[PDB]
Amino acid sequence: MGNWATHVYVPYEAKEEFLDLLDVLLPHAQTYVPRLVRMKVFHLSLSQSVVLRHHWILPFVQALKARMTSFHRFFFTANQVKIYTNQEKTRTFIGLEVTSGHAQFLDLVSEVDRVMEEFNLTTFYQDPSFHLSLAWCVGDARLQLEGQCLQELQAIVDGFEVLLRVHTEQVRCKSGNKFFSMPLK
Ligand SMILES: O=c1ccn([C@@H]2O[C@H](COP(=O)(O)O)[C@@H](O)[C@H]2O)c(=O)[nH]1
Ligand SMILES: [Cl-]
Repeated sequence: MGNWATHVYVPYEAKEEFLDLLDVLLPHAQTYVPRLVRMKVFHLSLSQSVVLRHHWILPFVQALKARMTSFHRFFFTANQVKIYTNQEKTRTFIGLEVTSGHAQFLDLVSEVDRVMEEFNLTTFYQDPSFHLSLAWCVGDARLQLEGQCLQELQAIVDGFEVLLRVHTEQVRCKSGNKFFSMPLK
């Protein structure tokens, strides 16, 4: 039956224009940290990765659908490069932090958090920072990526919509190997 890894997020469309930007940005970051790996799919988290008993997957998804489908779509900006780690500092990420639209993400998280509480699951991180992860590596590479590298990554981005005005259209829940989609209003 089992308990399934469950995660709620906004998917981010990997358009050619965005992937072409990564074609310039990520090799530059790899001159500092070659073992960075490009993300294959792109998302902005709305929940922690939690564990949910199997028989509650479908009811959890339906609860999310009910809430999300009355939530209005919005625009956001994600053009600020940031280095961050996972909680245990065994992985490092290069991401794009949301500026404009952060408050609307907080409102989405409020709704997701209520579903988490309904199913006795962990609510979102205190002091959250919404971001689109672009690449990751094992270990804590903050010392190598922050400073000169980060300034040059920011310069590449500043030199490039795609990032300025992204429209949220859907919310998705991954549970184990299952992916459940829903439209915003
Ligand atoms: O507000 C946040 C957002 C993300 N993370 C960390 O950043 C990792 C990568 O985030 P994501 O881009 O997968 O959401 C997460 O798994 C989590 O460890 C936080 O600590 N706080
Ligand atoms: Cl390396």
